[PDB]
Amino acid sequence: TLKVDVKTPAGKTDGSVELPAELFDVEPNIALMHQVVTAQLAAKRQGTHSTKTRGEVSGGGKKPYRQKGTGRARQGSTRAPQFTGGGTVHGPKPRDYSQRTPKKMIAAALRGALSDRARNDRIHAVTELVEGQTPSTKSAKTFLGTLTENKKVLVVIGRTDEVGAKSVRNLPGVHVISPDQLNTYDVLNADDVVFSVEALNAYISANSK
Amino acid sequence: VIKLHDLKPAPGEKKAKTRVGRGEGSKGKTAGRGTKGTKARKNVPVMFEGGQMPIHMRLPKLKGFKNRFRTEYQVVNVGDINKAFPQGGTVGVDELVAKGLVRKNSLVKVLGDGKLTVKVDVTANKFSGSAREAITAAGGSATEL
Amino acid sequence: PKAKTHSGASKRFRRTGTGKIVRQKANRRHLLEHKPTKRTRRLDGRTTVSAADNSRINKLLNG
Amino acid sequence: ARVKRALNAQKKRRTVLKASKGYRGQRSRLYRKAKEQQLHSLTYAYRDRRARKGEFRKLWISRINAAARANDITYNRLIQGLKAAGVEVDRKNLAELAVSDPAAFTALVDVARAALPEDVNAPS
RNA sequence: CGUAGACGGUGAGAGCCCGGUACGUGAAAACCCGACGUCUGUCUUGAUGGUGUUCCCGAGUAGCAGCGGGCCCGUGGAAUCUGCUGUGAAUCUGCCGGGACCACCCGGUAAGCCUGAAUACUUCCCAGUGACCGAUAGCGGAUUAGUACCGUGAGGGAAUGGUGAAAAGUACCCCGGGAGGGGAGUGAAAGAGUACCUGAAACCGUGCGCUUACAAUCCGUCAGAGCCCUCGACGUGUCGUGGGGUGAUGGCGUGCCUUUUGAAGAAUGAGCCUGCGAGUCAGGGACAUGUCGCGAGGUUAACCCGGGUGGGGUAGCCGCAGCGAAAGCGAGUCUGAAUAGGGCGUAUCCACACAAGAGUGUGUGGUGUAGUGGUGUGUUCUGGACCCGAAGCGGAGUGA
RNA sequence: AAGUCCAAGAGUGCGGCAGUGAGACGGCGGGGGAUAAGCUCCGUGCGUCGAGAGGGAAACAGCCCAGAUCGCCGGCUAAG
RNA sequence: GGCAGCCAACGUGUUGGCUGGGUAGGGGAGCGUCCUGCAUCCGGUGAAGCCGCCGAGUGAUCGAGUGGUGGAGGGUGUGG
Ligand SMILES: [Mg+2]
Ligand SMILES: [Mg+2]
Ligand SMILES: [Mg+2]
Ligand SMILES: [Mg+2]
Ligand SMILES: [Mg+2]
Ligand SMILES: [Mg+2]
Ligand SMILES: [Mg+2]
Ligand SMILES: [Mg+2]
Ligand SMILES: [Mg+2]
Ligand SMILES: [Mg+2]
Ligand SMILES: [Mg+2]
Ligand SMILES: [Mg+2]
Ligand SMILES: [Mg+2]
Ligand SMILES: [Mg+2]
Ligand SMILES: [Mg+2]
Ligand SMILES: [Mg+2]
Ligand SMILES: [Mg+2]
Ligand SMILES: [Mg+2]
Ligand SMILES: [Mg+2]
Ligand SMILES: [Mg+2]
Ligand SMILES: [Mg+2]
Ligand SMILES: [Mg+2]
Ligand SMILES: [Mg+2]
Ligand SMILES: [Mg+2]
Ligand SMILES: [Mg+2]
Ligand SMILES: [Mg+2]
Ligand SMILES: [Mg+2]
Ligand SMILES: [Mg+2]
Ligand SMILES: [Mg+2]
Ligand SMILES: [Mg+2]
Ligand SMILES: [Mg+2]
Ligand SMILES: [Mg+2]
Ligand SMILES: [Mg+2]
Ligand SMILES: [Mg+2]
Ligand SMILES: [Mg+2]
Ligand SMILES: [Mg+2]
Ligand SMILES: [Mg+2]
Ligand SMILES: [Mg+2]
Ligand SMILES: [Mg+2]
Ligand SMILES: [Mg+2]
Ligand SMILES: [Mg+2]
Ligand SMILES: [Mg+2]
Ligand SMILES: [Mg+2]
Ligand SMILES: [Mg+2]
Ligand SMILES: [Mg+2]
Ligand SMILES: [Mg+2]
Ligand SMILES: [Mg+2]
Ligand SMILES: [Mg+2]
Ligand SMILES: [Mg+2]
Ligand SMILES: [Mg+2]
Ligand SMILES: [Mg+2]
Ligand SMILES: [Mg+2]
Ligand SMILES: [Mg+2]
Ligand SMILES: [Mg+2]
Ligand SMILES: [Mg+2]
Ligand SMILES: [Mg+2]
Ligand SMILES: [Mg+2]
Ligand SMILES: [Mg+2]
Ligand SMILES: [Mg+2]
Ligand SMILES: [Mg+2]
Ligand SMILES: [Mg+2]
Ligand SMILES: [Mg+2]
Ligand SMILES: [Mg+2]
Ligand SMILES: [Mg+2]
Ligand SMILES: [Mg+2]
Ligand SMILES: [Mg+2]
Ligand SMILES: [Mg+2]
Ligand SMILES: [Mg+2]
Ligand SMILES: [Mg+2]
Ligand SMILES: [Mg+2]
Ligand SMILES: [Mg+2]
Ligand SMILES: [Mg+2]
Ligand SMILES: [Mg+2]
Ligand SMILES: [Mg+2]
Ligand SMILES: [Mg+2]
Ligand SMILES: [Mg+2]
Ligand SMILES: [Mg+2]
Ligand SMILES: [Mg+2]
Ligand SMILES: [Mg+2]
Ligand SMILES: [Mg+2]
Repeated sequence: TLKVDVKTPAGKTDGSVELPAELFDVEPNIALMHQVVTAQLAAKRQGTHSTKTRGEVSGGGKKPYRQKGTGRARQGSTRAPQFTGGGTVHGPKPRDYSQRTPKKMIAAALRGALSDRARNDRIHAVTELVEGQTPSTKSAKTFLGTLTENKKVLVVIGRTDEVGAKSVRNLPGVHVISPDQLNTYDVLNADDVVFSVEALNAYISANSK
Repeated sequence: VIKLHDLKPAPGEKKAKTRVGRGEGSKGKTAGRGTKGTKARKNVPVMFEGGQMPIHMRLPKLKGFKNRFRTEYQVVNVGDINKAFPQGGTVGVDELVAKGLVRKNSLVKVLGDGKLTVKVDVTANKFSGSAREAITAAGGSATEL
Repeated sequence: PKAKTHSGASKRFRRTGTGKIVRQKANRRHLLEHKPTKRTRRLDGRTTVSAADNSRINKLLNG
Repeated sequence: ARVKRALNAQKKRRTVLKASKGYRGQRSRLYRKAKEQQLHSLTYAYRDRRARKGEFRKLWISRINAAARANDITYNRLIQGLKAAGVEVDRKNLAELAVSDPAAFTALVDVARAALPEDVNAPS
């Protein structure tokens, strides 16, 4: 039920945005969103790790020597695991690491993280990052500094607004994401989440029905 | 303000894997297999009994046939109509699917298990005699499709 | 790959409404003349499988 | 994620080899033979830690018996009389008395003999 | 400074030192694309729906049979498709199919031919990425690598990276035939000297401390004299809550592992060190148990839109009613002639009655019924499936 | 009917995970053998070893005593 | 005198009582290695590795205690 003031790059405010409590006042669920972020990073894991088993390494077809009478260990090929240059036994092969959590688990984790930010006044709405027609990291940085003192911020902007995302892209602690792409991992990174009026309205309207 | 390092699995969620054959402190030199035999290196199939006639071979096959032309019905008991419809009214198959009493595309037969008290107009593929008596003795009417 | 049901056991075993697995008694397919009818009728219908065999039959049935 | 198992492997090696100093032969040089010796060493240390309390009691009894027989009394009668008299000094300090100052041992033998039956072979 | 805080290099962690990055700009020629014309072709000596018959509608084909192949279908009652052999029709009130077959109905129009897209792959080229390896690893191949080498031949098939920031790579002198060193210099360092980062262990010496040549030793452990070193105190050498080294001597004492009723065993294995070498992974698999979300519901699969891990996707799947071989009936149902017993089913509990104490039943009320989807663990199924090991079997080749 | 009952860590039922299915000697009851075997085959709310350390039997898995949580330079005992 | 497992009492961390040999095997809780998300800290005034000294823990082991060597990366917390 929070009422976040919308703030303009001039240092002023225009109005306020109502945050529905079914969407920004949810009790957080540490275990649930632990599972959600762990599944997220599992999907990010490029599992491109591979070895060669006993039969994939080069050579090894021959039996190295006679099986009896030589006074030596019985050896079936030179590519056996115990050999130098031999095959790896239970070694890595490529894996897909994504796991498919239910939709409402993901949605609830989103709402819980955003509620966690809202309870502590870490959600901001702004008309836009910088006055348009041209990117400017200097002025957008100054405005964002007035807006917050913390290190990491999410900057949730609509996809069409390129001048804004360009002017905030090169700040070291700033992460830019689209409202329809919002996930629990990026909002838990951020100390503050800085919406735009359009992006806040868009996220509200995508969950208003 | 919960951050990514404040996240933790629920107590009792994650159990440690049992790494076996990693010393005599836990499970070593046999990895819980005991000494030699068939079972010391491979397995035994579940349908093996030692060469005596297995359980699935000394017993008769169940009598009968399957009747591929079976007409199966998804069944509602009359007592659920009370809960689903506090006032009664017209109740077809598809406004009975919305209440989650049957599956979406199937043949529906109504059975008379509970007790029906409201004025209802039931339409269904088939009815029970007890169900029909309950429908009409409570003041409603029932028609097949 | 998806598990395979053991076909020879499915045509021999069946589950009831609660979930107990039933059976068919043996020694009733031929050589019937010398068997009294009391033995013949104590040998028909279903009977629940033993608790000792319930573990393997379950694995054969579910595959 | 391949591990090179040498950081962890060397730790117990250094422990056992440092414990095996002074061992004659290759039981102080090779980790395997030193480990085999450490097994016996710690079992022997347990065994002898348990039996040291019996070895020292043996030594105290021997010293007490010699001192008592110098005082013209048997060991067994001496401790029987000390039990009868209620003087309840253990064999350790009774051996320190036998060695360090024999006059107190003589007096204590006097007490033990004074507190002893007029017939030690009497049917009672 | 930032539309550039990607990544490298530079004498050690560089957005502002270099190459670059963000962002823009550039092609004479060749090639790949479209687009507009010549060009090419066709249609218009011509259109349209009617009214009534004869001809035509893919022939050594269909069908039929024998022997096979393949279909979920292993010859079965065996259709559909199909090869070899034999026999061998009709042109539409025909012919084929609808799991032997027949009748009726329905669907279609074989024995003529072309056909894009959605689908499979990567020798090669470009650009990237990795909770991938990091020199016994990763390709066999970071270096002469399919090389050296082994084989007549098919073929088999290695080992070898690191000076320093920069060669500044030791001028000159001395011993030595040289090799090697010692001074001197270079260098931050030469405990960096082209035998070169770090430089472990096995193994090999040299110096010092204690001990050991009348002694039967799984080589230790417990007690222990003497000597040596060290830390305190008082003092000036002897104790002390001491600590180390070595040990004359005394008690006790039969290696480790495998496998066995039982091994110190004269059963197996192991010369030593260092590096390596064995329960792993896939799957809406199955069963059980934790944990989480939603809950009489739970969840999507392919797929579509997102430079992402996000959002849509109801097809299906599991729960929701059972009994029966089945037709079927349904809180019942099957058997049976049976309101006559039994089987299975009606979550579970509570009470009040009505009947028998042959194990309690029946009925009226009440309470109301729990699943599913992620994910951890154990076991399991299909896969080389914890790792190693035959003699041998098959295919194609190489050799007198 | 009691006992044990801050324990036997006891029964029974359901389930998850097993290993085992080569036993040895000694006491008592027996078959085979020659009323031989450190033989072989059975019975035993018999024991110990297996899977048991410590004390005794000179040494000596299976005999006697006694069941090792650790420490002590305390005491009392068991078989002997 | 120290530890631990089961249970009980007040009560909410203590105390008490019983118990703590063990192979196949079952269960529980942990040590050390490496790679990583997030958070912090250390490091050419010298990281890692190695060699020691002096210590520590019930065990695997530890030493953000110290020296020698060394020359560029490491520690810790909480998850994967
Ligand atoms: Mg091969
Ligand atoms: Mg040999
Ligand atoms: Mg082979
Ligand atoms: Mg390799
Ligand atoms: Mg999705
Ligand atoms: Mg796993
Ligand atoms: Mg073991
Ligand atoms: Mg072992
Ligand atoms: Mg097991
Ligand atoms: Mg074995
Ligand atoms: Mg065996
Ligand atoms: Mg076995
Ligand atoms: Mg199978
Ligand atoms: Mg047979
Ligand atoms: Mg089947
Ligand atoms: Mg019959
Ligand atoms: Mg009959
Ligand atoms: Mg010594
Ligand atoms: Mg950089
Ligand atoms: Mg035709
Ligand atoms: Mg066929
Ligand atoms: Mg056929
Ligand atoms: Mg074609
Ligand atoms: Mg290599
Ligand atoms: Mg190296
Ligand atoms: Mg190689
Ligand atoms: Mg040649
Ligand atoms: Mg100099
Ligand atoms: Mg140096
Ligand atoms: Mg060298
Ligand atoms: Mg070097
Ligand atoms: Mg001498
Ligand atoms: Mg002797
Ligand atoms: Mg000795
Ligand atoms: Mg001896
Ligand atoms: Mg053998
Ligand atoms: Mg053996
Ligand atoms: Mg034998
Ligand atoms: Mg041997
Ligand atoms: Mg020998
Ligand atoms: Mg053998
Ligand atoms: Mg040997
Ligand atoms: Mg190797
Ligand atoms: Mg799996
Ligand atoms: Mg059925
Ligand atoms: Mg009948
Ligand atoms: Mg009945
Ligand atoms: Mg649940
Ligand atoms: Mg599970
Ligand atoms: Mg061959
Ligand atoms: Mg030839
Ligand atoms: Mg009792
Ligand atoms: Mg007990
Ligand atoms: Mg028990
Ligand atoms: Mg057997
Ligand atoms: Mg047997
Ligand atoms: Mg026996
Ligand atoms: Mg015998
Ligand atoms: Mg006898
Ligand atoms: Mg006999
Ligand atoms: Mg015998
Ligand atoms: Mg016996
Ligand atoms: Mg055994
Ligand atoms: Mg013993
Ligand atoms: Mg025993
Ligand atoms: Mg006795
Ligand atoms: Mg006494
Ligand atoms: Mg006695
Ligand atoms: Mg206690
Ligand atoms: Mg124990
Ligand atoms: Mg005990
Ligand atoms: Mg064990
Ligand atoms: Mg470490
Ligand atoms: Mg970490
Ligand atoms: Mg720093
Ligand atoms: Mg320096
Ligand atoms: Mg490292
Ligand atoms: Mg230094
Ligand atoms: Mg250091
Ligand atoms: Mg972990």
